[PDB]
Amino acid sequence: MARFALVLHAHLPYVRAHGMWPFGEETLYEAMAETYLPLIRVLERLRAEGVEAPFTLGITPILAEQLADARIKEGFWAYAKDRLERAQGDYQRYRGTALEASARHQVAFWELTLDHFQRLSGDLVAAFRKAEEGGQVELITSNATHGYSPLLGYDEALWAQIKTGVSTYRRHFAKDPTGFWLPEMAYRPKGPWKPPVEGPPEGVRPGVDELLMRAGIRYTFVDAHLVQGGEPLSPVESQEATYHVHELESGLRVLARNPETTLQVWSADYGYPGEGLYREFHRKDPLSGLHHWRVTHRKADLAEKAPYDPEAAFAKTEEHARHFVGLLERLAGRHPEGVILSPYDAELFGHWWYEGVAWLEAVLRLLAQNPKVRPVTAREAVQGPAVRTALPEGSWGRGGDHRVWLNEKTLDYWEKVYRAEGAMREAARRGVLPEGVLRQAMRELLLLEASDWPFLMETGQAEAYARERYEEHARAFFHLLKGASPEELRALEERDNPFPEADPRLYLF
Repeated sequence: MARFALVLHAHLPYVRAHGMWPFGEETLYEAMAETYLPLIRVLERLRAEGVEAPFTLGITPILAEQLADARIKEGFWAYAKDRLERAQGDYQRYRGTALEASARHQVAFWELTLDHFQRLSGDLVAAFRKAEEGGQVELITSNATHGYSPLLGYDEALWAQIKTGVSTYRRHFAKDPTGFWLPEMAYRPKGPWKPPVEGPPEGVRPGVDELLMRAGIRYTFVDAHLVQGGEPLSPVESQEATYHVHELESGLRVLARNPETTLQVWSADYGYPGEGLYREFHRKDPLSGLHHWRVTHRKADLAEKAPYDPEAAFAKTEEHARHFVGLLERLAGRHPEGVILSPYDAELFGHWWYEGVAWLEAVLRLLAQNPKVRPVTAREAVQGPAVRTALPEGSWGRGGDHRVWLNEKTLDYWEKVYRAEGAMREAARRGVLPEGVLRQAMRELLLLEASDWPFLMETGQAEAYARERYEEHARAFFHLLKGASPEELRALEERDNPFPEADPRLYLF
């Protein structure tokens, strides 16, 4: 019986109080409305209808901290209300036109969004907790602020990232996490280590999995090429190694990403999202900002996008659900006792691929009654026979290594990260600065360590923004240690408020 472990990793860097658009609080509001709330509704249905098709969901600590924030909750409420009004306005403008059906859908969507958000008391974290409680999903944690594990300069800093993540998970769910999502699936085994830039001490460092083990984590995930060598997914076939559960020397277990299921969904040439009926991500209404057009054709110009047909688009998800399950059955036939790990960035479903969440639900419903492929949580997925394996260093990023986050444009970044991590450690040992100052400084360090900054600069999704973002957290960090006034500290505490119980002791041992 082949095991299918669907793993969704929900994440977004800290945008609370740092602007709204392009990349700001609105980015978080969109995800809540298009990905998280719809996902919660799927979970509620499956529980209500007794459908047994569990999967795994990761919510990075920094994301959960924002979702549970009063300002974000109120901000989302205003966002949704405003969107509903924009939808109602579009329905009157487009009534009787080719965009009517799409306009009606928008109204219905936002009405449901406001009503659902209101019925959950605007607390998404609580709903996910409820779903896990029902057994419909397993929740896993990650690095506090999604720091790039392999490159953090100090073991105590990586420890702080990991431990703060476990603590946040406990705080929000009143349970301990056994599963852990490695940001960018970036891994580094035990062994000699030399800093990429000046700062950190060069010497033997424990493997990332060793710290995870010490933190109570029992399993994580890595990209396919870490267990089967060869080319990364930057055609990459799935060797038998990728279908086995792997146990490291530390005792930690790892599953490897299945290439086929990843490409079948993400591919720009044949991924499901490219289907012509699906809603076009890149075309927004000049006046309302809403999406009323469909992909139509992958090559098609924006001006050539045809009107969006909501009904036809969502109906199409059933077809792709069957197709996907067909692929799972072939993979299963090839490895009847293997484990198929299909890990994705959660925002892919709902935000990038609008109909993607309905697709997920369709897939789970089909898998609940599938004799060849059994949907399981990560914990169940890692049980049974395992291959003793040693993992080389790498990630699931372009090139299968660290080039995306470590490069020409990000040298200054890691430079400041290393300096800051060392200072944090020292400040923690000295213990002379006020408790509050140490906690906020720690917060600034964590925010600075977000891999999202170097990522957004290399990709070009928001280079100037990301650059200013890390420079400011760095600036705030050293200013706090060098000496800031009580009111300057409070302004930073209010602006950057994640981790109310951040523990500076973590930088010691």
